[PDB]
Amino acid sequence: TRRKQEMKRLKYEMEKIREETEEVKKEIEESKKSESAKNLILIMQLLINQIRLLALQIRMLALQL
Amino acid sequence: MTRRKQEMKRLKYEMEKIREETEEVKKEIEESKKRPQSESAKNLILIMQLLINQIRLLALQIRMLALQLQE
Amino acid sequence: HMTRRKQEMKRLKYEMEKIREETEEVKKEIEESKKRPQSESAKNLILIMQLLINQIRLLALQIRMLALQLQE
Amino acid sequence: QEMKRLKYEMEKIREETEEVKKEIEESKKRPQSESAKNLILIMQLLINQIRLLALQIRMLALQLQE
Amino acid sequence: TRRKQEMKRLKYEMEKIREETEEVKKEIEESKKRPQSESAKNLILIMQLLINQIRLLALQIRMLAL
Repeated sequence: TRRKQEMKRLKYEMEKIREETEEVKKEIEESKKSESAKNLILIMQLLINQIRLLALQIRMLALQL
Repeated sequence: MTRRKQEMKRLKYEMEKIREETEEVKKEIEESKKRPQSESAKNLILIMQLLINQIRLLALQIRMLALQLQE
Repeated sequence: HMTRRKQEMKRLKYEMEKIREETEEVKKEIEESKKRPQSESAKNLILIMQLLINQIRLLALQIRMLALQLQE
Repeated sequence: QEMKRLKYEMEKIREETEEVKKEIEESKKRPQSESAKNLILIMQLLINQIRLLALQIRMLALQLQE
Repeated sequence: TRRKQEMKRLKYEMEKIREETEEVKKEIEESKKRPQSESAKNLILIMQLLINQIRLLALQIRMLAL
């Protein structure tokens, strides 16, 4: 019983993180109104993609649960 | 049986402690962003936001495995 | 259950296959940037990017594995 | 065979990251620019990640073992 | 059968990844051979952390395979 309740809450926080990640993307998007800035934003886009995969992973793990 | 669960409980605390330290830094980062910063410091803060978000995902992932090992 | 899990699994792998393609385009932009001449700092940025890309790939592999651990 | 290699390779990683952690603390003992401190934060966040991946590995080991 | 073709891709896929990180590692060592600003030294320490993270993921994959 406790496995399902803990699991449900876990997936919930994840979504909130993803949504918190989208606010950053908006700032990244809006912030794109020089080489350093461009290189940094790419890194930020790379980090965000990584966050995307981390979330998919948790979903894959949940499937097994 | 119990030893297997014990190590799983110890490792869970090592995460929880890490989650704490990370959440505190987030607060300090939030306090840095209100006080306007340099154009470079801004991007560095935004990157820190993402890395923090990854830490938290990774903490969720450790709770996931711990469930699966529970059963 | 069986058909919903599969689809949810399929969309996970599918949506994953898009993120990998996105990272590849950035890899080509950076490698053109890697060719052009840039300061020591910018070069190190490029290097840092290349590491990020490589460790995206390993997360992708991890998902592919989990999928197969689910499929089999 | 695989376990020891995995553990040995991991325990080895714990050392190479400690080599990085020492430099940070030595850095922090030296006077820095504001820009530096932001990087030191990033390296601290990065190390936190490494700490967590390491705990995941033990979790995975815990499972497969039994 | 198909899962076997996937392992073929996955084993190769990795070692291609392991070669590229080595390529970055080669640039870090040659980087360190020249005088470096305080910032770029912190950059290097960062990418060394990233390389470590790559090591850990590969182990997870290996352990997920076992």
